[PDB]
Amino acid sequence: EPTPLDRVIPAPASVEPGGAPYRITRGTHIRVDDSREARRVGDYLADLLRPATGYRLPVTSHGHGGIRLRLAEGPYGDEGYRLDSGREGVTITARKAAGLFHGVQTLRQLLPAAVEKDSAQPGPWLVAGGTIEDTPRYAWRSAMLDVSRHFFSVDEVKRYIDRVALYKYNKLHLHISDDQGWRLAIDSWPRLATYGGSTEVGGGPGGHYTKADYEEIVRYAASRHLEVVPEIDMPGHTNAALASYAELNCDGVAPPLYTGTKVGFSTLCVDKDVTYDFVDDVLGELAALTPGRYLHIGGDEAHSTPQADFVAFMKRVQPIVAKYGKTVVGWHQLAGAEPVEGALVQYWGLDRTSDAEKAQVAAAARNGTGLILSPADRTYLDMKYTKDTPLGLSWAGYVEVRRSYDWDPAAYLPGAPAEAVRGVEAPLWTETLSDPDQLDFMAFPRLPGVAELGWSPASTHDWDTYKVRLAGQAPHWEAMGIDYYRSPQVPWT
Repeated sequence: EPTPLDRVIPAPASVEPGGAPYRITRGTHIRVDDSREARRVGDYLADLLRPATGYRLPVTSHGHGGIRLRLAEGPYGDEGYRLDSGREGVTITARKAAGLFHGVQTLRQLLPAAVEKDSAQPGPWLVAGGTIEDTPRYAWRSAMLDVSRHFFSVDEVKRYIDRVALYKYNKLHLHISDDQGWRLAIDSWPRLATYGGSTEVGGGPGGHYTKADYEEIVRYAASRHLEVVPEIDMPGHTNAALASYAELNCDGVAPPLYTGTKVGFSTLCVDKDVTYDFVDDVLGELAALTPGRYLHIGGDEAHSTPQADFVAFMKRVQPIVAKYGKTVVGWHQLAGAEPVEGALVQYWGLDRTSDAEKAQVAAAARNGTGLILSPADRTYLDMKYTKDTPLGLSWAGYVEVRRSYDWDPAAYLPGAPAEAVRGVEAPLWTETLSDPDQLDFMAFPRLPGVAELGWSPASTHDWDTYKVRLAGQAPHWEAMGIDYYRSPQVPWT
């Protein structure tokens, strides 16, 4: 029996099951349009299927049937697709390559779990019959990775990119500086990466990306249809920079490198002009490496920080983003600091966040500031599932699988108009996480849920049926080598 057509995450916008399934066989081919955009997705698909099927699966621009990837006019937008499956073949149609790529991600979930293995497996290889028509609810569907607290290599970042690409995320937010590390070479301030990147939480060896390493991350991300959104957090969470350049400190003394896990103690010197020269330089070199539309300038503070100083810092820094041709993104503290036109704010509050803090973000939303939702008690993937989780944190409460999923972005933040909501983000902080398996353990199984909230229509939202689709992913995760938390709330087979 093929996996039912609707058993995919994100839930597709429209699923119409019917007819006989397609059978992938030794004669199956991949037919693409005659072009580069085209062959690239076809070659990606072949690379996914050839190992486990053992079939040749040539990519061509001729031949009836097989798996057809077609670019055509239709109601697909920039990211959407239609997927038709029947005895004669499977056709994925889209307007753009991203749409074809998203359709491929659906197709792999429709196939048996064994398709993800790296050597030949027995068939059969059925794709349920019918039609999926699918376009995203929100344009902002992002995953963050903190490479500051613990450092992850280029290859490890590539591996994470491959995890989030499964679920049709379209942005990768890279938290590339914090108190415990600075992870990008800045030629004008070379000690940042070399000294400020020398360690990490726990005092081990750190690391940093050369400019070439960063561009490679960006290129790989783009090949998986992820726009990279880099963050340089400021004015707070700057100890690594402050430790590298004595002159950045209000007292002229470089603090020691920090290898603990406390937050809120560090700040750039808001009243020294060298601070703005530093910010201008860093964001300039970062913008030149960033083909995407956004720079995330953070917006964490120190406990010390007077609101007046935070406001002045942000009034001066935001224009620098536009100077280099990019759009501002900031954590929701920015909502109290006059966000410039077109800035986005990322809301990380929790239920126990004060009514007044909630209303100030809502007020900004009513004034045209777009909102990215990533509540710390909903989509922070570093939050423990329960009191017994060995890694992660619990400052925002425990966050089991249902809580993470069961909400509606459009009816979430009191006071905020639904049309301000741009999408959602699932941040993975790494105070407690030092290896890729640990990232997987805390990312799965919640990561697909947040993807669903970004992509799927509200009409498909339902925990009791979602949890059955999520349990259906586990055999795939097992074949792919993805560690995960076997939540007792999910009905694993």
